[PDB]
Amino acid sequence: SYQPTPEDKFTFGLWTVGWQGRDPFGDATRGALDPAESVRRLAELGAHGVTFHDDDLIPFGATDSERAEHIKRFRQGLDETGMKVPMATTNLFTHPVFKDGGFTANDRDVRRYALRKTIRNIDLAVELGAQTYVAWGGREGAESGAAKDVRVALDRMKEAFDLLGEYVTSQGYDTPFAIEPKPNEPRGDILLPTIGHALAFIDGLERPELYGVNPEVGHEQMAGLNFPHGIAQALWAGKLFHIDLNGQSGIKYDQDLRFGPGDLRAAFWLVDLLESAGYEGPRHFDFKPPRTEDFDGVWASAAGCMRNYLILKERAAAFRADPEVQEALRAARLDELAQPTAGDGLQALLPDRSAFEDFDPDAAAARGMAFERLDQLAMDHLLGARG
Amino acid sequence: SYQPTPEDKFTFGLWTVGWQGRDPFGDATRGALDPAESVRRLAELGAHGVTFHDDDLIPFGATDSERAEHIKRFRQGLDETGMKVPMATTNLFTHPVFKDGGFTANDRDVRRYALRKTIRNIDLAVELGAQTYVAWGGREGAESGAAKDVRVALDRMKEAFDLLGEYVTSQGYDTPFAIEPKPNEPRGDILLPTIGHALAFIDGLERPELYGVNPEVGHEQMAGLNFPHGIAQALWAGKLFHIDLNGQSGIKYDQDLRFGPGDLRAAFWLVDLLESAGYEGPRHFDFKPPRTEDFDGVWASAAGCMRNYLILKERAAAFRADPEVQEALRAARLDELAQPTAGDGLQALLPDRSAFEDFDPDAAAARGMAFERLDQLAMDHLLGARG
Amino acid sequence: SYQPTPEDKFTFGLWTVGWQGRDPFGDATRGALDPAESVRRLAELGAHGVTFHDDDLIPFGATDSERAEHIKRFRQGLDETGMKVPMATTNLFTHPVFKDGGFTANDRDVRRYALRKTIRNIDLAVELGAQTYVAWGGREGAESGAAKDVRVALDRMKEAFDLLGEYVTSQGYDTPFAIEPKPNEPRGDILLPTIGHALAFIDGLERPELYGVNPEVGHEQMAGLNFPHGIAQALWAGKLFHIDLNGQSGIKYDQDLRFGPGDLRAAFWLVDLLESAGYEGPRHFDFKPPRTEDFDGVWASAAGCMRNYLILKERAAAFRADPEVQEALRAARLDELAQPTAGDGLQALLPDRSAFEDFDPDAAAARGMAFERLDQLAMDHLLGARG
Amino acid sequence: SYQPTPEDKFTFGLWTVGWQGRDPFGDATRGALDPAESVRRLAELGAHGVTFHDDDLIPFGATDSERAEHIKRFRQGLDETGMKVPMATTNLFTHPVFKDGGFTANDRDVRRYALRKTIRNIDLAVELGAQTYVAWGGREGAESGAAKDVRVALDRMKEAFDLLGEYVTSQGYDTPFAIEPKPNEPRGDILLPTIGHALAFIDGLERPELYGVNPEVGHEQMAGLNFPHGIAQALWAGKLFHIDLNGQSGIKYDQDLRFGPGDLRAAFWLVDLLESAGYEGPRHFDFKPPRTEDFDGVWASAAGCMRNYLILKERAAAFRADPEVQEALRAARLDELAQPTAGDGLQALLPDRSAFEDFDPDAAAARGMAFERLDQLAMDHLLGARG
Ligand SMILES: [Co+2]
Ligand SMILES: [Co+2]
Ligand SMILES: [Co+2]
Ligand SMILES: [Co+2]
Ligand SMILES: [Co+2]
Ligand SMILES: [Co+2]
Ligand SMILES: [Co+2]
Ligand SMILES: [Co+2]
Repeated sequence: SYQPTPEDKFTFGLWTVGWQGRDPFGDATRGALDPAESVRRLAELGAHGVTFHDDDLIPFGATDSERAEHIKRFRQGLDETGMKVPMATTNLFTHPVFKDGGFTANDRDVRRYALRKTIRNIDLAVELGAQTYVAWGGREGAESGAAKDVRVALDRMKEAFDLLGEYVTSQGYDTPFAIEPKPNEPRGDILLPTIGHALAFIDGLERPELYGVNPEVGHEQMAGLNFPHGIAQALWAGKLFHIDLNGQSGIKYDQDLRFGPGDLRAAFWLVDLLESAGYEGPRHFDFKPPRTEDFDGVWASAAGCMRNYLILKERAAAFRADPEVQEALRAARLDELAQPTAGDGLQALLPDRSAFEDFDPDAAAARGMAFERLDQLAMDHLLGARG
Repeated sequence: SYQPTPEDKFTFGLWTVGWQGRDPFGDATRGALDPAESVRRLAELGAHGVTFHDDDLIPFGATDSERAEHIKRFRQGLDETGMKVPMATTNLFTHPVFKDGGFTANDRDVRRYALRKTIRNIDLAVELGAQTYVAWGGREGAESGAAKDVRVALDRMKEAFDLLGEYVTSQGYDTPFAIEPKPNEPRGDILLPTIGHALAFIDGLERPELYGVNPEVGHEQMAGLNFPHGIAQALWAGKLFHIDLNGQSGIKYDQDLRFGPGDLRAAFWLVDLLESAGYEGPRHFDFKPPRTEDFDGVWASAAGCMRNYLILKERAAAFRADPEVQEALRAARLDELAQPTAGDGLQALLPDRSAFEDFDPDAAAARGMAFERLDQLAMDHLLGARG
Repeated sequence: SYQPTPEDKFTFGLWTVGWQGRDPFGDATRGALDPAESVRRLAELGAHGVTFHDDDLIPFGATDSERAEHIKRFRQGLDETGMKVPMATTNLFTHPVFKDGGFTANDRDVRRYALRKTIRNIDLAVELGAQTYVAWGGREGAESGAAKDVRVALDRMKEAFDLLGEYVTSQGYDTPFAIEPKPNEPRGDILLPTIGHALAFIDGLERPELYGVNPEVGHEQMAGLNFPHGIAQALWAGKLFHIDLNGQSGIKYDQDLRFGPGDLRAAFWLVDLLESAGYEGPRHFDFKPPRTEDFDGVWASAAGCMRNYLILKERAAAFRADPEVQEALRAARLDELAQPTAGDGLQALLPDRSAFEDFDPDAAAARGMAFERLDQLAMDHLLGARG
Repeated sequence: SYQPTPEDKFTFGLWTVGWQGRDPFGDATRGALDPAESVRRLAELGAHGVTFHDDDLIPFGATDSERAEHIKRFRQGLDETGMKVPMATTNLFTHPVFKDGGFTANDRDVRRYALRKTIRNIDLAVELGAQTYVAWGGREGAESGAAKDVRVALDRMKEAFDLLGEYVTSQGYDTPFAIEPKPNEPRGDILLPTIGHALAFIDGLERPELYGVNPEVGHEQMAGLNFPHGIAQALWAGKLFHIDLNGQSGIKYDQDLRFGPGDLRAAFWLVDLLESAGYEGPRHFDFKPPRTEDFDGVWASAAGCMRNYLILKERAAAFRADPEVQEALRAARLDELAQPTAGDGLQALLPDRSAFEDFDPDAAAARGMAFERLDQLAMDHLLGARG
């Protein structure tokens, strides 16, 4: 069977299994979960660690006294289970004050508060051992054109991230930032909507090396993009610092279904890619047990996330190890794709008559790519109608 | 009225007004247009210049003799009308040989041919005065997961663009490259699917300064993204080298409707942005007169592209010049957005009790953003129910 | 200018201007509004009437005593302002008990309760003068495949609507039902996702004459469909009993922008259709003032809804009245469209050699449709760059 | 293993395996296939029959002499292989004459010709044994608002279908019509865009019993709708006369991938539904072997279509037969869903205090739906990590 263990690196945010089920058209269907209780239950399921927004662990507005009490109970559970906290993040979207954003809110005082609220949680994150600090600008964006001058908001966004970079370096912390893109929801359009936009923005920061991305399966799919393709680019750039796994059934509201659900073939290609590329970070599940579920359903959903990754991991491996597939990859020229186009150089290429003057485009065009046979072998492997 | 003149910088590709109407489910509805004839007619309409793919001007496979004949007739028309050729591009998608791509085709010999075919047209482009060379990788991508290893294809894509950069510099040409993103069609998923992905990729090239983007209205909208937002980021990065204007009615096949059609409010915000940011490049129309049209319809469609830009330009200007709007912008705090969040610095911000310890989130949250009044003033201006 | 008066038939639901701003990722940004106060403010704005879900007016679970108190205060305000209540609906989506639906919940006791809760509000609706009773099954549907057997769910949906038909007829009420379609959100997929699905379902009810549709601009656009076309099919079938007006910027979460926002050209084509078809029912606005707004913004947004309808109404009338457009419609053969294809009969059509044997498809194909010139005239009229 | 035999009812259209690969941006990648050869190769693969558009079999404009020759060769191949022709359709989209539609073209003579061309192929279809005649109005619709008055277009659509109904009945043919919906492409918006719209339209025809739908997997997904749910509504109405199977990767151009590709979980839920509902018609594959493929790839892709249906059929049966799943269905109350809500009647429901007055919504709300465990079982069965 497929039983997860801490070595598998499966992590969960407190807000995932802890989601009470409030949606835009309805009230909570489940009671609140004590963070300490979630930690112990996730440990029992084979999880590696947990993540949290400051506000999931400490109630907004809690006194320094209550704050210490909450952190103590959480640390107690971490200590008893040996659970890790690989990532932490700030909630800059729930309180009404962040209605127009945090780092790019038109109001300057709100932008200052947002940075302060973030810096306070970075200190806690480091104390708990987090190696990555995520930033999801859920409120950075707009519903109307003139409400937000995007060039100046990008100036404010760069300013905020640069200030965080200075803070972290001045303090000597060993923690990196990962930007989590999302195209829309709750704002009509959110700034840095996809992996590409986030990656481009990072290269304009003062210390680009401190920032990467934390893409989420469902978010890129909300723009109808290919997640494995985007992950490949992030990997090619050396910026996949963390990753959120879940499922999404197409272009609509952010569903956060458990991993495996939604686009199954995309899940398969994603796992094949992560494992083949040797990604070593956490396999974080940012999902929401549907509100139709009670607590037993919550834990079944969480268990399902990990199980599916394990089954997909086995199928991906079987796929790549099969000699019939290696033969099909050669037939489709995946090996030729790895050869430099012009290792001989520009001047040699220009003088090469076989590259143009004597090239026969019709003969070359006649060669079938053999992509369908390869894809069907992949399907067979996924459905276990073969390895 | 709104009569265009060469000063307005409106350009058209030969393939736009020249599109014969062949679509995936039907035959051509119009006869072919001689390039020379298009140039003269567009000049009569007030166009500034024209653009072309090598294959629009010279038939694929034409001998050196026929090639010179075709270029001569075209140059004659340019000379007689004073029309400019600001941009040129290569067709690496029509011939069957490019069925799996040009720069990233699995077959190495095809990749070499693709580079050679491109370099040949760069020479011609420069000769005709083009300042920008566009690259739309319509065939770079895949329909199935294993058919294309994306990390290695990005290696091949980087190799191709680097080789082009070396060519251009070795020759001393004063021409820049602009990558045109598209999410899908004709491939299931195309590499560098959006403005952001293209922008991120560029920063990994050997000479990033030589490359920018040529975004197209309809393409970003195919991913359901906000075009004006994406243009702002490209502008903030200093990479908007050229731009394709057209219309698209949502997430579906690439329609290439005339500019103005499709998302009208987005057209308004795009024009407001281009004009306010002071973009000085061509206003290129990459559109397709619907196949229901005869030649009179073709020219009416082309004229409509320019007219709409002119009307929108006037409304945008009226909008920004209105004192009631300037008042509404102040009410929405667009002025505060331009102020640095922490011009006083990190240390001052950390010691600032009004930024956190004494900040009142409820009072600040109570402040309405006044975004709806502003947006309605914008609507009034667009519909001319005011300036 | 464009001032609304009760004759314009603009209505608003209490939940529109009263939306407190709680979204899936954030707390309420505005305090609650007393139904009585909303009625008085909407009257001042020129609205014709209001609509309500039972739970907007009477708190869920309130005693018969408290219920009467709430109803009394509401009626006092209606009486003092002369405001009408043309439509009412039931909230079968907010309380956790409806997590799997009302009429199609798997649990039989919940389905029974849903019917009883509905019937109680139908009595109230009739008492207040409502002519249409709306049903939006926002919770009817599923997130996973086996959770719902759709054929049997449709049996339960038919049963519920048939029971309602029986009740209404037994009581002798003069009230009709209108189904409001929506493709998804809050459920992964919602049953009767579009206007077409609802129209088809209705013809399988016992008394089809009692039911119609209450389409919503933004809902059909969530499926990327053409709203005006859908409204035309509902008009053609004689089933447009009511309509919800708002705005949507593409395929994503239900935005409920004020009317005019989102797809502006669609809004124009819709107004053109409603006015030319002579739709006499309410122009109901089911929208939500963005949570970035305070109360002044709420009222500004609501006023905007009516203003935009009025401006669009003027431009559509101007467009249709223009002699140049009438000439353009004839050129595009809109008049030939109205002539029966075979008024002469099947037998005559079969014997007609000009319809096949002697028909020249190439000559006929040569005729341009002249659709672009016509659409540009439509654009000129919308932008007021003509009448 | 999973070998198909004629008993499986798999059929293919001549235009599927015969698609030459011409797409909007590229020339044909494969040479044409002789209909006779396709029939023989499909027979060897285990197909049950073939379908055709009139123009696939007989070249547009061919003389009566050439026509008979083409038909003769086709019939020879059918006779020799025992291959059936269950469905036939008319091509009313390729020739320029149909640029504005066939049945709803603005030009009256084109509408007449469209009907005559259809009637001629209906005679041929019946002669060859077809039981269903499909109609895909791919050209019925528009790119702009005033180009088509949708109410009158629907009048023309009804008129055409009614005329066809009259013809079929007058001739005493035993053939039924099936409308194939599609939301867009090649037209900006196509009339009767979804299954629901087509179902509703049918009930307004003179003889509704003669018409049903021929839904296509990829078409409904182009609107982001749930195909299995749509198929359930068509089954519930008794209108699933035929079905097109293929794959689609989201909202974008019509991909026509081989069945199994695209949304795999949907493909499983669809097979589960077709097999459990006892659909007895053809399993028709309307797909296109990617243009990257040569002829070996074409046949591999076609074989894949059937293989995937067979594997999915096995897993769906295994899922339903599993005792653990039957227990899970009972836990989720799928059985309660089948019990009438009010078998006791309206009057009894009204008098029932347990249905309202004494109902406890909080207790009932507390019951978990147990949908996640059930869906995970479904996943385990699909992946073969269980039966
Ligand atoms: Co999410
Ligand atoms: Co996430
Ligand atoms: Co385009
Ligand atoms: Co373009
Ligand atoms: Co809505
Ligand atoms: Co509504
Ligand atoms: Co198709
Ligand atoms: Co089909």
